Amino acid sequence: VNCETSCVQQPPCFPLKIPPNDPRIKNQADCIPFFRSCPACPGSNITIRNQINALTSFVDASMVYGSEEPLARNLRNMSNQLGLLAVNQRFQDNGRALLPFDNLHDDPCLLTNRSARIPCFLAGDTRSSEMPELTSMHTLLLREHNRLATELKSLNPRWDGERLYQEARKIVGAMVQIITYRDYLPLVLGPTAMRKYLPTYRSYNDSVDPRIANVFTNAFRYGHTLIQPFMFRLDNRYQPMEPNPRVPLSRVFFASWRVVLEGGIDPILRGLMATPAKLNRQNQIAVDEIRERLFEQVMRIGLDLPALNMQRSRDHGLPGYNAWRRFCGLPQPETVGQLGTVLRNLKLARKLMEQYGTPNNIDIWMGGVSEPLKRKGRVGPLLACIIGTQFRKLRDGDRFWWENEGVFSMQQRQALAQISLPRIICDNTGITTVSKNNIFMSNSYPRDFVNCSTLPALNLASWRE
Amino acid sequence: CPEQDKYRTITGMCNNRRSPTLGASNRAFVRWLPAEYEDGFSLPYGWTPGVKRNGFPVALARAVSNEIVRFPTDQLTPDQERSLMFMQWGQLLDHDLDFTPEP
Ligand SMILES: *[C@@H]1O[C@H](CO[C@@H]2O[C@@H](C)[C@@H](O)[C@@H](O)[C@@H]2O)[C@@H](O[C@@H]2O[C@H](CO)[C@@H](O[C@@H]3O[C@H](CO[C@H]4O[C@H](CO)[C@@H](O)[C@H](O)[C@@H]4O)[C@@H](O)[C@H](O[C@H]4O[C@H](CO)[C@@H](O)[C@H](O)[C@@H]4O)[C@@H]3O)[C@H](O)[C@H]2NC(C)=O)[C@H](O)[C@H]1NC(C)=O
Ligand code: HEC
Ligand SMILES: Nc1cc([C@H](CCN[C@]23CC[C@](c4ccccc4)(CC2)CC3)c2ccccc2)c2nn[nH]c2n1
Ligand SMILES: *[C@@H]1O[C@H](CO)[C@@H](O)[C@H](O)[C@H]1NC(C)=O
Ligand SMILES: *[C@@H]1O[C@H](CO)[C@@H](O)[C@H](O)[C@H]1NC(C)=O
Ligand SMILES: [Ca+2]
Ligand SMILES: [Cl-]
Ligand SMILES: [Cl-]
Repeated sequence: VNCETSCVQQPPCFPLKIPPNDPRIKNQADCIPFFRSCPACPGSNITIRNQINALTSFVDASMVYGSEEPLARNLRNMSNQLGLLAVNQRFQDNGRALLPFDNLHDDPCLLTNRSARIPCFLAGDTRSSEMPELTSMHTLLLREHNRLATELKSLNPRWDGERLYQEARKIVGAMVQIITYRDYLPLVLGPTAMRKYLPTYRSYNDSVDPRIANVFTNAFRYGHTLIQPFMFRLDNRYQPMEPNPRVPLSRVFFASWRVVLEGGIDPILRGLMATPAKLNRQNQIAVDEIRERLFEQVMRIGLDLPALNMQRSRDHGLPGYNAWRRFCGLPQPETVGQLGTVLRNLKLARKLMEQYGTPNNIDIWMGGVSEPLKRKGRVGPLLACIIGTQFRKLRDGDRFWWENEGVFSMQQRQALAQISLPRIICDNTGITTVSKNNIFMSNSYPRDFVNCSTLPALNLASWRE
Repeated sequence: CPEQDKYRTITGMCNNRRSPTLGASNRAFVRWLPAEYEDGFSLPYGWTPGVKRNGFPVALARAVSNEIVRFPTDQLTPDQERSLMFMQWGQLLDHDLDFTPEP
């Protein structure tokens, strides 16, 4: 029953079969490996199979602090009373902190470069080393926590380590909430869906269920359509950083050695700010770096991320496209002509019907990313409904939402309203010219770039006790 | 479940005092629609050869990817209104919300 090396369909394996005339896998007895998600009730003949969320659903920066207590303690520096998160003891990035290394028995990062001998990083979430751009964001927030704990210690010298850790952790979580709901989500949903699904915050409502819904784990994978086929690294003039300024994505997965030995997080953060995202188009859905070569370096065969999304929605028992359209209050097309009208594209409607027979059977990710995008948004109506509905429950059903009374003082809320992702980059990196707000829209140097001194900073004066 | 607190727990337990595991880690997802399985309760569509879904054969996930998702890389359209930071924040944010474990 080894899903990694075998093609036998026996629990817990659900391998993806290979179609005839596949462009890459000529052997039809081969497969793309797949392990079914752990069931919430293993072995049951009574319960309808459901899956598990290993993380806190709240937007609480659990990807920095961890979602389980032993890990949360292990991520802390408990050698002193400074409330810091532990940092790498072997390497620094031009004098700045790096994430500590993990101690995995099976480490995939070590495989990406034998001589480098750079293991996976240890962070609040286990996927921190999946791509260096993601590692750079984790490293940025680790530095921001320590920067806040350091400033809070000089402001309140009697605060012990626990107090410093908890107060800096609270600020980091609020920053993630503000960047997400003020800057990020309006650019995902577009203005009209933003007003519909995320109206003005009123107060904490203890009857709003804050759990992640099973469908969101698949729907939020719309972001796979934004992925560029390279990791772009730029110098301090936002010019290509030679000799490898555009590394194919299939050579950066688990490549923690690139962060440590190829220039740290600054060239990566610059590449993220000054390179456009890929645009999702109906005939340009997702790149072959993830469709043919996902984790190619460390697996026996390259994976197909879009196909894994579809097999995963099947594994999770997710209903098809029309059921979700109906759930959202959206019309459900039954014919290829009706599907053509929804998509403003009869050619794509015919290709979808040739695969699925009926729009009732279109896998949720596939149907969701096929819809024309909402004005000033990057999802169509179906994904905007699922995503918008999820983020409203995470906001209204969170007792520690940054605007909920009792979480912060009014003065602290006013100070927090001045934070931004470009400011976090300024404060924790060697980069002094960053994207202007909104960082998620700004993408061209020098047109959309400003110096760090023009941005407001977080004033911690109202945290003095 | 304490009556008075100041900071979040690490697991998310006690955020909702009436149902204290809601939003907490290592708990089953909530469902917005009932699940759809081949046998009604556990086997995924595509598990058994020849078993149709709602009157139609199940398409291989790799066949749908080959026929609908595949496109020539050089055709990629850069988004004039979004940076690659828009993609990266989405993945970082997703890693604050959900991780579905496998055996
Ligand atoms: C605190 O939040 C509560 C949850 O709110 C939801 O989530 C937030 C994030 C927002 O999206 C919000 O819009 C959501 O509603 C909220 O409580 C909710 O309040 C609504 C409105 O009162 C309740 O809806 C009523 O439900 C009953 C029961 O049937 C429902 O459940 C069954 C089973 O799932 C479904 O099959 C039904 O379709 C319903 O969904 C209905 O009978 C009722 O409709 C009838 O009555 C109204 C007049 O009251 C008529 O206009 C209709 O035509 C019908 O004749 C409503 O649909 C909802 O059940 C309730 N949820 C919970 C969890 O309690 C609460 O009000 C918020 N409080 C504050 C102060 O903000
Ligand atoms: C905006 C959203 C978003 C972006 C961008 C994104 N992902 Fe996804 N991805 C998800 C979510 C949500 C899931 C489901 C996570 C879970 O619950 O386990 C997912 C799941 C996955 C999975 C699990 C596939 C399976 O077996 O079902 C892989 C692998 C993956 N993503 C790789 C990547 C990689 C590699 C990148 C970029 C370097 C990436 N993703 C970027 C949202 C994203
Ligand atoms: N639910 C998920 C899952 C993943 C992957 C799953 C990867 N599975 C492997 C990849 C390589 C492997 C290995 C180890 C040693 C030697 C050779 C190969 C064998 C399978 C270790 C883990 C992940 C999960 C956890 C940590 C990082 C990435 C995601 N990545 N981004 N978003 C994701 N969402
Ligand atoms: C803990 O903090 C001290 C002081 O900043 C530092 O010297 C030490 O390296 C830290 N330890 C870890 C494991 O991060
Ligand atoms: C491995 O890392 C070293 C840097 O220490 C680099 O010179 C070498 O080219 C890398 N090899 C590969 C295959 O990337
Ligand atoms: Ca969380
Ligand atoms: Cl270390
Ligand atoms: Cl669901």
